[PDB]
Amino acid sequence: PWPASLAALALDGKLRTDSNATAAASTDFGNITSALPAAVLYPSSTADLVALLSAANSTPGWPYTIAFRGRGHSLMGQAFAPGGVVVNMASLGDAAAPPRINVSADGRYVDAGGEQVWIDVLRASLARGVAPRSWTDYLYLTVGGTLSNAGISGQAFRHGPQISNVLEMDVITGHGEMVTCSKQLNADLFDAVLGGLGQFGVITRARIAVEPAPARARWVRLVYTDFAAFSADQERLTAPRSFGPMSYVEGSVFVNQSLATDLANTGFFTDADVARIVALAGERNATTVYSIEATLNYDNATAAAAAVDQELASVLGTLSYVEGFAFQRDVAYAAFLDRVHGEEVALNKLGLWRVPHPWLNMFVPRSRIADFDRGVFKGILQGTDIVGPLIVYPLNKSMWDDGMSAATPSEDVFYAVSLLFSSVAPNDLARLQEQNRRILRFCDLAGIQYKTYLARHTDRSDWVRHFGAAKWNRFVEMKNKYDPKRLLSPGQDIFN
Ligand SMILES: *[C]C1=C([C])[C]=C2N=[C@@]3(C(=[C])[C]/[C]=N/C4=C5[N][C]=NC5=N[C]=N4)C(=O)[N]C(=O)N=C3N([C][C]([O])[C]([O])[C]([O])[C]OP([O])(=O)OP([O])(=O)O[C][C]3O[C](N4[C]=NC5=C4N=[C]N=C5[N])[C]([O])[C]3[O])C2=[C]1
Ligand SMILES: *[C@@H]1O[C@H](CO)[C@@H](O[C@@H]2O[C@H](CO)[C@@H](O)[C@H](O)[C@H]2NC(C)=O)[C@H](O)[C@H]1NC(C)=O
Ligand SMILES: *[C@@H]1O[C@H](CO)[C@@H](O[C@H]2O[C@H](CO)[C@@H](O)[C@H](O)[C@H]2NC(C)=O)[C@H](O)[C@H]1NC(C)=O
Ligand SMILES: *[C@H]1O[C@H](CO)[C@@H](O[C@@H]2O[C@H](CO)[C@@H](O)[C@H](O)[C@H]2NC(C)=O)[C@H](O)[C@H]1NC(C)=O
Ligand SMILES: *[C@@H]1O[C@H](CO)[C@@H](O)[C@H](O)[C@H]1NC(C)=O
Ligand SMILES: *[C@H]1O[C@H](CO)[C@@H](O)[C@H](O)[C@H]1NC(C)=O
Repeated sequence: PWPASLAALALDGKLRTDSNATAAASTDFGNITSALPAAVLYPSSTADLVALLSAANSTPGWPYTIAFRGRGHSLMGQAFAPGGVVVNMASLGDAAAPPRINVSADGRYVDAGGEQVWIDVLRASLARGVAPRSWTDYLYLTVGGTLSNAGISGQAFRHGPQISNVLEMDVITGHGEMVTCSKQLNADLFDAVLGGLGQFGVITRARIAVEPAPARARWVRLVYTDFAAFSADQERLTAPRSFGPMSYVEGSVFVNQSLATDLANTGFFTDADVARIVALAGERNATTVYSIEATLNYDNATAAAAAVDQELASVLGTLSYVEGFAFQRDVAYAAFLDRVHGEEVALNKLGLWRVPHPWLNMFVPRSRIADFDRGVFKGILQGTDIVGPLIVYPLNKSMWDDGMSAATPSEDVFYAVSLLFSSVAPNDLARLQEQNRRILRFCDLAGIQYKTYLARHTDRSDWVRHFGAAKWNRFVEMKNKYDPKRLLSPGQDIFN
């Protein structure tokens, strides 16, 4: 038997079983794994989500796992529901009204539906002169999706990840109950869901912190051939003072074998800049080149320009990049934030965007980053042609709430390391997959206490080590409380 509300969804054509629907929700950005669901839900309101979850919660023996598809940027099927039901979250925002993004009257925050993509949260905020403080490198991701992970970019060192910039949320648990939570209300759910990997319920609304919107961003890249100087400078720029003046700080690694090509593909350096950097590497006999990427946000004041120059000159004076290797660009704030969109459009036309992405994302404690550099950037990765950015930058643990579900190293400073490999060449995917296991194996043998991010483990003992035994027990407790049937986001392979 079907509950009245569940059957109603079928009549209205919200529950689709046709191969067209199920196929679209069977693949993700990773383009490595795939799994067909039994059906796809195209909800028009949060009421439809309650109906589905209430049904599953009340129906004994309910055999349908449920996942919430934001924009499917998952890499290894985290948004699939094998033989289950996939919720097409975007459907919540098709109705021209009411709005799914509402900037508060006082301009202190912005309410956004869990299905909304950050690029739109940004446009709706800028219209009101404000903007979120913490981002992801790419804006075409959903609010609920990044919040289910962490959401990190070059601003996290001073504002923490996106999960540290949420005032409250509306969540529908695995029991089908609508609950509003925050640090002062149903905190248990609030903490569990943030970085919760969609295991406790679906986020329908998230209240995101905002700050006055800067007009422009002075964007710079500094070049190094010495990793010690590179990492020391990133740490200096992101160290607590209160923080330095930089609004964003990330870094990049360029292996020698594909140096000229990777520098050109940054979309930042001119061919003249590239030639100078390639010559520098040859002079130093470097097998790797490093670049710090940073910005300084500022407004359209009359003195702003001159002030930014002074501020930058001052900051750069405290650094140790190679003399004369500082490169600047000045752009509108929104242009900087949406910089990766340009990369997608480009690569997609060449058929180089929708290809396998055996990405490796991890947090490495500061005390072992130099060892990681030697073993990976100067070791394992040498002798290969790399297409895709190799991003590395420090984060401050003080901005992360360990009470939340996100797991991080124990050190005060740890690095986000994102090796965004693209299997652009033919079946070059097997090589890349084996290479990532080799990197992980190298870290295990060297005793590096890293934490994987954006990855799902197919073995229980691995998830326990990921969270940590005590934190794991907590995760399980919260699981037996909000989704005892183990139906939500089975693609994480945690309880499924
Ligand atoms: C695809 C992608 C891209 C493209 C990007 C990104 N980004 C990031 C990273 C990793 C990095 C990268 N970078 C880059 C760069 N730079 C320069 N250049 C370049 N290129 C490229 N790239 C950032 O930045 N950061 C971070 O943190 N991250 C990221 N990412 C990742 C993301 O975030 C993820 O994927 C998430 O997931 C989100 O997404 P979405 O789509 O939204 O979602 P999905 O997949 O669909 O799903 C997931 C999960 O969750 C859950 N859910 C959803 N929704 C919801 C939920 N729950 C609850 N509630 C709600 N609402 C599901 O179920 C699953 O499980 C990237 C990517
Ligand atoms: C320039 O750098 C290269 C690579 O870092 C150096 O070549 C390595 O030299 C060591 C010691 O002789 C060998 O064990 C490696 O096998 C060499 N690299 C490879 C794999 O080709 C080179 O010595 C440096 N130039 C000098 C002499 O200063
Ligand atoms: C960096 O990579 C290049 C390959 O792009 C290496 O190749 C250079 O040296 C080779 C050995 O003598 C020559 O056969 C190549 O023609 C020459 N190519 C270049 C860069 O012009 C280079 O040796 C590598 N350097 C290091 C430090 O490993
Ligand atoms: C942001 O504010 C708008 C305006 O109040 C909200 O719109 C209401 O949405 C509910 C259901 O979500 C409807 O029942 C009301 O009729 C809507 N109000 C109007 C225009 O009559 C919206 O839900 C809020 N969303 C956010 C960003 O949290
Ligand atoms: C990978 O993407 C290609 C191109 O869109 C598609 O034909 C193929 O089915 C995808 N494979 C997986 C595992 O999703
Ligand atoms: C400041 O002026 C610039 C250039 O005219 C414009 O792009 C920007 O949006 C303005 N900022 C404000 C006050 O919205």
